[PDB]
Formats: sequence, C-alpha cells, structure tokens
Amino acid sequence: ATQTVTLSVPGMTCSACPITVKKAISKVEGVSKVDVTFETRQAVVTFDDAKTSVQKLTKATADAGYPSSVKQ
Repeated sequence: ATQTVTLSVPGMTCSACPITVKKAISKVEGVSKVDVTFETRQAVVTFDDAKTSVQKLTKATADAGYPSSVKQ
C-alpha cells in the first residue's frame, strides 16, 4: 500500500543538503516521490509499504549523514 510520511531531518542545514536527502531517499526501491524543504528541515516521502518502510527510509538518510524520524 501507498503511504505518505513526513520526516524531520535536523541536520539539513547546508544549502545542497535538501538534495542530498532527496537523492538518498529516492534511491530506495519502492519510493514514488520525495519532496524536501530546507526551511522546516523536512522530507515528505510517498512510498509502497509492501516494498519498503519508514525504518528503511530513516536508515537511508542516516547513511547519507542526516539521521531522521517521523515529524512530531
């Protein structure tokens, strides 16, 4: 099933960091759409929960340098 999750990315403080994060998520098999927002240090990920999960997403971001969690 199609899911939409918002991730908080507190380390997304450098001007190209949105793209760093976007790339890292978008590479995850089963993701459909990633939009990132510098101002609110967040990424909104639409994905298939039969193919991947929030934990695999937050692992991808941490791997790239920017650990994340579900937005509060």
